[PDB]
Formats: sequence, structure tokens, C-alpha cells
Amino acid sequence: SGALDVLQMKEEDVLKFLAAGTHLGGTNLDFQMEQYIYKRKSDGIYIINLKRTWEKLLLAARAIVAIENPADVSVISSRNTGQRAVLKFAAATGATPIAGRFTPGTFTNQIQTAFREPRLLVVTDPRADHQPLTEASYVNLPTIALCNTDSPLRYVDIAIPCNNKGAHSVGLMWWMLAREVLRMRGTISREHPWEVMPDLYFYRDPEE
Amino acid sequence: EWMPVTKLGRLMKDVKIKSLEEIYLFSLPIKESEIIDFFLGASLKDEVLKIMPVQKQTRAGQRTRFKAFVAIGDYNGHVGLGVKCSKEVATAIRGAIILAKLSIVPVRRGYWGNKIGKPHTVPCKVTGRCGSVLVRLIPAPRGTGIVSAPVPKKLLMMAGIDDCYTSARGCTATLGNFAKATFDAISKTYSYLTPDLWKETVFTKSPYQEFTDHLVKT
Amino acid sequence: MGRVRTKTVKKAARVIIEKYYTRLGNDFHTNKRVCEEIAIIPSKKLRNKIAGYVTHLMKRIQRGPVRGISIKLQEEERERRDNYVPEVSALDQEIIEVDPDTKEMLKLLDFGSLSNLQVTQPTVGMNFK
Amino acid sequence: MQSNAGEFVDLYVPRKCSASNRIIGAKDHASIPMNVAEVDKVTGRFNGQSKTYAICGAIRRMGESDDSILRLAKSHGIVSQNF
Amino acid sequence: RAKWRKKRMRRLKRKRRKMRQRS
Amino acid sequence: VRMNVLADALKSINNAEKRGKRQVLIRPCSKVIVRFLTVMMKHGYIGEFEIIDDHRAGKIVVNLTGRLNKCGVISPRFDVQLKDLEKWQNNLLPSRQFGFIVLTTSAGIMDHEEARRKHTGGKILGFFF
Amino acid sequence: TKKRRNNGRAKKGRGHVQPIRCTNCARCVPKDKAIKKFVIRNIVEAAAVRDISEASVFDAYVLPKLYVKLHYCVSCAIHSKVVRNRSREARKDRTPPP
Amino acid sequence: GKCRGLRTARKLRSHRRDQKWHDKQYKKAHLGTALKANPFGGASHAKGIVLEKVGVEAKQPNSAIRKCVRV
RNA sequence: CAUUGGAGGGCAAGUCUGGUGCCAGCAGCCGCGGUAAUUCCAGCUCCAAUAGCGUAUAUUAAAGUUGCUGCAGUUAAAAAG
RNA sequence: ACGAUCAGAUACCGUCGUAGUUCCGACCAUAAACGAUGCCGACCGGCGAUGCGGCGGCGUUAUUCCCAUGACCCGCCGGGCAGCUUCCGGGAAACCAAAGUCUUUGGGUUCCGGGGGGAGUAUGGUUGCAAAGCUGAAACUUAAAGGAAUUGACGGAAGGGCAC
Repeated sequence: SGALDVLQMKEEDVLKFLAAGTHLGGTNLDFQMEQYIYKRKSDGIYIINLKRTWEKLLLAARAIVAIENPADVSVISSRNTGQRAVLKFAAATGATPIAGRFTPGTFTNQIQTAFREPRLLVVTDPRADHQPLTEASYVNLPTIALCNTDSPLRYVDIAIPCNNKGAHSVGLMWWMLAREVLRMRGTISREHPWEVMPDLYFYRDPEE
Repeated sequence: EWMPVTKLGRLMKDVKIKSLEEIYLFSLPIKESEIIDFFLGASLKDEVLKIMPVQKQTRAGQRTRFKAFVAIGDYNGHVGLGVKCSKEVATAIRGAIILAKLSIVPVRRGYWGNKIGKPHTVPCKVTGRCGSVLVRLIPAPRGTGIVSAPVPKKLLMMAGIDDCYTSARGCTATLGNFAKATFDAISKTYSYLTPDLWKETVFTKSPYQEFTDHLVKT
Repeated sequence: MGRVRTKTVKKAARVIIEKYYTRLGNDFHTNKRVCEEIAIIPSKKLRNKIAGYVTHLMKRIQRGPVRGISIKLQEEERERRDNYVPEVSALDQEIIEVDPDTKEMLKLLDFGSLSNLQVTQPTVGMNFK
Repeated sequence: MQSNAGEFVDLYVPRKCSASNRIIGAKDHASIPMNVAEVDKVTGRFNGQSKTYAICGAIRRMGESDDSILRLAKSHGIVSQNF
Repeated sequence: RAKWRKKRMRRLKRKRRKMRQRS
Repeated sequence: VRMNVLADALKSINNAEKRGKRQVLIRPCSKVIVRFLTVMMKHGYIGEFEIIDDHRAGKIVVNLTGRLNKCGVISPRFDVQLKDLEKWQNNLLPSRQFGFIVLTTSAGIMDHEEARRKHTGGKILGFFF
Repeated sequence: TKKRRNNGRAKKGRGHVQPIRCTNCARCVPKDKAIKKFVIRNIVEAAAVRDISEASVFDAYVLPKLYVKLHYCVSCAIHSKVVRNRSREARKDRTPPP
Repeated sequence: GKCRGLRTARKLRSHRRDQKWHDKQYKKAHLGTALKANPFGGASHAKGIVLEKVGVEAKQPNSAIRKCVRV
């Protein structure tokens, strides 16, 4: 979003966007992703629009900051491929994380232990959170999600166009989304490049 | 004595919200009864419709459980239904009471064609469906009373719908889905789009957003 | 020999290996005489099986990251490992080849980067039919 | 609304959904009037004004909601980028 | 079975046809 | 043969409308369904629209709006004797607060209120809401 | 009501289809309705070709197989265990005998 | 089929008449058989002469022997 | 001294009592009488209009169970091979 | 027809076997002639696979071929042959992209059902050599016949643990 070219397209994103592999999603396409592509290979994959990607990503940041008081929004997966990323996003953001194992009824069943009252739902992927996405359609709380050319896209209100298969691309996405959201919050006045590097959000079998 | 649990009902006790409007703008899942048992304190006029037992057949004395229809109204525009299945007639009655207390649905009212006075009926010609019963509702002016079977008669007067023509394309002898259909018809008055409509609302920010002050507490 | 064990010991283990763990034994005899003081049960039948399954727990404790118990050592060590020092990886890797299709796309953005024009053009027939 | 002589047509104004130019009913669950923060565009920082989005509930199942709010944001002018 | 209900009717129809045509 | 592009308009618009597309394109057209479009505009149900010129059928693109429910087409083509007008009003269209049955007669195109105002009736072809 | 999708035969866009007859059953059914397996094997249905090789002119010969288009009727398939039933949805998905 | 043209009455009314010829509430009062075979010629009364008095059986569910007269 | 139909639900009143014991009768529908009968015959009591009440048979409405408004044809009776 | 099978087996099952199965000429007009589901017309989600023609040409491959052109190759289009999933929506459900765009009742138009039985019967006509086909009531017995789905038990239906 925005009319500030500094938040908008800069080399500061591409120098890492091309490094990860952010310009390739997957072989096939569902009929709700055509908005976010410009070219096609001769090789069987679709190369997404990273500009539209940053566009709706900044809209995602807008949604995340319209959280007037952060204590009340869930960032969720149940797959370890983004479990680390959601943990380390929530730890630094303040909104609560759920990852690995979910329990239907936490924010749907009226009577429940860990009866949590979110106010926005963040999911790593619709193919990754079947039941929580349905429950987000059940209770009036908006939904933000990554979106591949392959992926089913149902009930998605805020779309982030990128491949969500890979630790490298998804780690770039979390690691730059954190900076973008805090940027539009204003704690980051373009003073520094952020010292955390994308290897931090490429999932690890922890032996360190 | 009594305590809220869910955030919205806890606010409603925390009365900073005064009307069901700050809810039925958003169509909120109001997952606890006592919200509208705060909104009202008395005058909750009821009627215990009926008891239908339903049983499963086994090798032994087959197992039967009873369903009790009851309805709530205020002769003004508030109306609702409570349907509960229980071991006993007593528990069925109480479950119908609670479900009918939570199931309240206010209605968009109007006239038979007049533009003065106090609204008394559906705005226009509508129809409500479920089961096999399609009940077509038609308004009716002053002096025209209630034109129904007992079920639409009640569930319109108790809906504050005073004068009315009912029509049925299906079997009213099927009271259950008859009641559900004749309540869906009342429920859908906001579906039509009129020149009295067709604007853009002012987005009176969520009870949550405006009143976060208590919302971050637990 | 033996039998598959019950909830009264599943709970009695996933409480004590949670709290008493660091103070919990390493072998059966120790486990049982720990149970004598810091267990409250109406028998010795439950106590013997608690001690046997705690023997099982120490069999399972130092056995690598183990998914059948939970203890402080595990909790901290995994969190601390995740508390990590990214090696020099902002560039994410060394020199990058990319496709002319991606270059022509990034022409719209009027963008480039460290580039080598990876050529992978012709196809040999594709997804199986 | 409540007209002067009592031409009462609204008991109130239900939350209208503009993402598809269609009205909804009283008992919905996917008609979500989300808020969106406004920027200062001296640093891009959040500032105290609302860009709102309330789509009719049913379209979410079709999964057009992303596209509709794309159109809404572009029109709203907080999103200007177009390829 | 309706097949042999029909066959019974067929045979009885032949009976009545001949008993009527005879005289 | 293919028939009644008026009916086909009233089916195609309602085919696309509940699917929610902002505008619609219809292959055939006529000056008279254009005239229904204009009567629809005078109440504002639809917006402005474009008339794509291809002498073969004439295509119409028209915007759909939340000002509408549906509009019916009646073949056979009756006549309103100006006795039956109130009958048709009360038995076809859902509302006297909006929606006004349509008539082709000897005083121009019109909907039933304006028809009654000029005191001339005729054929029913349309009724909207 | 119909507890099948194409009713166990592939007549789809075409007229009445040829007959073929079971051999565990000697019953005639249309070819679309029938069940068709293609079996190949060696002569002795076990490893006796090792014995055949033990005393042989050539060491062991290239073993011309037997190829057969095995036919069953539906009911002989049931009696002789080609397949069996599937769930009220699991009939939809397929896994023929290898 | 179900056709709906305007001047169709030559098909409409005659086919409708023919398709009316199925209701009991039509047959039982629009062909001579009903009147000419009602057990009497049609009267709320049936005066006559008793010729004997007997008992009539019932079916064994409600077993009974009711008092019936041949008129 | 004013009655005519009821006293099970449907369908407006008694989980009425002596009987009688599937017995007569009631029940247009269900079933009720097969000794611990809310359907029979009587006593009180109550239900419904009322100088009325039904009985019985033609007539209508309910009806979208004639489809003109305005039917259905996979399975329900229904589409010529 | 004959051996067994079995109280009956006139049957299954085993052995022969006229008519039938075969051809040609004229009849015979039927059924689960079942997608039990008219026909013409438009539209409404996708693709995993399909068949022909017209067609855009990376890389294959073949004739001395680039340019004639076969198999390819990723595919567009047209109406064709289809499966899968999806709340598009309808119904009582199974389910069906049609059994959808139906009370928010109407693109056009041939067949046709009116509670069950009596009954495809009588009767009359008409074709048939024949058996029958088309045509088609009535008195009379009835307040139930009927479908759709859930639970019990049945199964010499199968697939799995277990009892001396």
C-alpha cells in the first residue's frame, strides 16, 4: 500500500526476494490467484508478482496495526514448517501464538479450557489449518493467510501472494513482515536495517 | 450474585453498550444467554407450545427422549423460539426457556401500505421456507387482526405482528418445521433492499474497538 | 510378563516427571522410595507400577529429544537452541542465477539484482497424463 | 428510517456491505467489518484514522474476499500501486 | 408375483374367450 | 428458434446477479429491453450502461447494483384493462413501497403508477423489485 | 435410489454393449458390467522352474509365460474373492487387485 | 407439455376437460353410473318393509355381534 | 322448572362411581367394553349453542387434492423404445 | 427323456435331446425397450484424465527437409465422450452442474399421473393365423396403501480379535 516509495518497492526487498526464491510458486493454479502474476515460464511453474505481494502484504500490516491494543489476536499454525516462525513472530509482537497442536472449541466452544478470545486470525496456510479456518468463519473474526497458485483460497480475507511450501521463502516473509508491520506502527523510522537475518526464520532441526 | 463469562456479555453487564443495535450491526455470535436477560428484566411473555417424544429402538425397553417447543415474545418486535430435547418434561421446558431467551431476533417492521401511526406487520409480501413448508406472509391493515393457524397466529402476535394474512404451500400439520419456516419468514425482513435502503453506513466501530478498555483484562 | 498400564499411573507420571523430575530418581528402587514420601495413594499396587513407569521415564529421559515426556531440561534446551545466532545469511546464500523471465518481470518493477541469467528453457513433455 | 409522519421503514440501519453492493440480514457471521490503520506518509506510520471493510458474509466461502478488498483498497486510495 | 398374476389372468382370459366363442 | 431476448435478459441478469459480478454482458438486445433499462434507471435500480454495437445482435453491458431483487417476464402478453391494474399490483410484485409493474401501451413505455397517472393501460411484460 | 454411480458398467454415450461370459461360472454378462483382470505367470505357479533347470539341456530357458485375460462374473467374483464390498463412500474410490 | 401461449384455448380448455376426467369428485357426479347404481335412487330417507331381523358379525379385533335388519 | 348434542384426544368438559365383562353399546378417526371401562347403562358434577340441536343426503370454502392465476413425471401413480 | 439330489425334485446337478439357435422372404410389436429422468435454447466452479477438426509455435522425432508433412510436445477454440471435488441452488433424503437459474411462482412446445384395490378386467372397435398389441370403464371393499432416512436384531454375505 502507501504512496511512500521507501515502504514500497526498493532494492532492500529484492536483494533477498531473489535470494530466497520468492519469484516462483508452484506448477498449477486455482481460479482465484490470477491477480498476482505477470509472466510464465516454459518450464511448468508460475512466477508470482512480488510487487502485488508487497502490496497486499502492506495491507496485511495495516490490518495487524489496526489492532488497537495488542493482547487479543492469534497467530497460528499446526505444522512445524511455520511453527518456529509463528512462535518467534508472536514472541516479539505480543499477540498470542498457537502452533503444532490445536484444540477445536478453544475459541468456538462456549465452555472450554484455553477458551481464548482472539480478535484477528493469522494462519500460516489454509491447507495447513483446516479446522481453525472454519472456526474463523464461524466466529466474526477476520482471516489473514498466505496464498500459493496451487493452494485453495477459501474464506481468505487478507491474502499474501507467495509460495508457502518452503522454509526459505516463508522465513523471508515472516522476517520482513515483522519489520513492515512495526514500520507502519512507527517504531522503525527508517533508521536501521534490521540486524536479524533470514536464516533465523528458516526452520531448524535444533542441534545448536 | 450472577456473573458473566464471555467478553461481549461481560461488557453488556459493563453496560457501556445499551442497545441490541451494537450487536445486530455486526451479527455477532452471542454465545451466552444472559446478554438479553440483561437487556430485559421482566415482561418476557412466553408460551409452552408442545412436547414430542422421539425414541430409539433396542433389544430392551427402547430409549425415549422428549422435545419441548416454547416461544418468547413481547408484542413489540421481539420474538424467538426455544426447542430442547431432554430426558424429562421439566428439563425440556427449562432448555426451551433458555434457548428461546438466547434465540431472540428483532424484526424490521412497517405497515400494510399506510405511512402513519405505529408499524404492525411485515413491510411487504414475503415468504419463509424450511422442511417442506413455504409460508407466504402478507401484511394486513388496522381492523384485520390475525389470519393464521394457532402457530402463525401466536408467532406473529407475539412477534408484535398484529394484523396479518398467512398462506401455506405446504403441510402446516407438520408443526415443527412449520414453526421454523414461519419464524424464518420473520427473520428475513432485512434481506430485501429498498430505496429506504441503498446507502453506506457510518461504521460505528466495534464494541471491541471502541471499548477495548475492559477487553484487555483476561 | 507385565501388562499395558493405566491412567492412574499415566497421570501420576506426567505430574511427577513435570514437577519432581529433577528430584526424581534414576532407577526403580529409588523411584519407589521416592514414592513412599512424595506419593499419596491407598496401596502399594499403584506405587509399584508408578515406580516401574518412572524407571521407564529415566529410560526415556536422556534419550535425545523425546516426545513421550516433558521436563525442564528439555523445555529450556529446545527454547535456548531456538534462541539462535543467524550466521552471515542476509544475502541468504552466495551468487544467484535467475531466469530471463524473472528479469523481464522485474523490468516492470524496473528492478534487478546480482544476476547471471539462468537458462532452463526447453521442456520434455510435462505432467503425466 | 423513521420518517416525519411515521413512514417507519427501518427499525434501524443494518450494517450494509459495500464490497459487493448488497445488503445482508440480521443473523450473519462472515459479514466482518474489519478496521485498517491509516498512515501518516511522513514515515508511513500509523495515525488514528480508519479504512473499513465489511463484505457480505457469504462471499468468503467463494473466497473472493481477498479480491474484493483489493478492489476496495485500491479505490480507497490507501493502496495506489497498479501494474 | 405379478408376472404369474398376469399369467393366471392370461390363461383365464383364454378360458373365457373360448367359452364365449363356443356358443 | 431462439426467442424472447427480453426474457433472456431477465434470466441472464439474475443468473449473474446472485453471483455478484459488478457489470454484465448480454449477447442479444432490443430497443424495447433498452427501454426497460431506462425505466429501471429512472428508479435507479441499475446505473448507466453501454450498448456494444454489433449489427448481428447488439450486445449490452449493464451494471448490477444492490438496488434490485428480480424482474419477471410474462409470455403470453396480456392487457391491463385498467380495472385489473390494482389486482396485478397486489398479486405479482412484493411491495407497494418499491417496484412497479411494467406496461407497453398507447402512451409510451411506463410502469404502473405512471400508467395510472396517464389513465391508459395495456400489455404486461415486466414487474420488478 | 441407486447404490452405484454408473451401476457397475461403463455404458456412457453408447448403445447396448457386447456380452462376455464368466468361466468360474459360465454366466453371460455384458462386457462393461463384467470384471476383467490380465494375469501372467510361468508354468508352475511356484519356483519349480529351479528343479526344471537342475536337469535341463540348456541351463534355464527364457521361460515363455502364460498370458490370460481372466474373466469373472460379479457373483463368481464374490464367491471366489476377487474383491469385496466397500463403505457407502469408499465404494467410490478404487483399488483393483494387482 | 406445459405450454402457455395466449390463444391456446382450443388446446387448453379441451385438454383441461379431458384431464379433469380423473377425480372421484368429478366421476361420482358426472356420469350416470353413480346415480343409477346408488343402492337407492337417492334420498336421505329409505322407507321400506322389514323382511327379517338377524345379527351381523364383527372382525375379531373388535369382536361384536350387532343387531341388523334386512329392509 | 327449557331444552336439544356431549363428558376420552382429535374437538370445548370428570385420570368420575356401581355395575357388565369384548357382553350389550360407543366410536363419522383412533380405538374404547377381553373386572383395577375417562368411550357402554344410570347418579351427581362439568362441557357447546340455545328455543335449539343435530341426524342423513345433495352444494360450496378450506384447495396450490385441477393448477388460468397455479400442479407433478428418479425414487411416491406418473416420460410413447 | 435318462443317473444322482432329496420325504414332493415334476427342479437344481450330471448325460442325450425335437422345436429353437442359422440363412432368405412376409409376418409377430412386445421388457428392467432403465440414465426408470422428453425435445429445442441460453447461462452458472474448477480441474485429474478424453476424441476429432481448425488453430500459437520452445524443445523431441521422420522422410534429401528448414518450407510439403506422422508420432510427439505445452496448449486456445467448437460442439462432441466423461470422472473428480466445490453450498451455485434446489428436494423429504439418497443425491444429481442438473433432478439449478420456482411463490423472488411464466423462453417455446408433443406424451402424461389424480388414494389404495377392483383392473389393464368386462364390454365394443381395430390389426394378428396364432399367442396378443392399441384402445378402456363400471358396480363394488377400503382410511390405508407408499417412499426416504436413524436405531435394535437377522445374514449358511463377507472381512477381524477372542471361549476349552
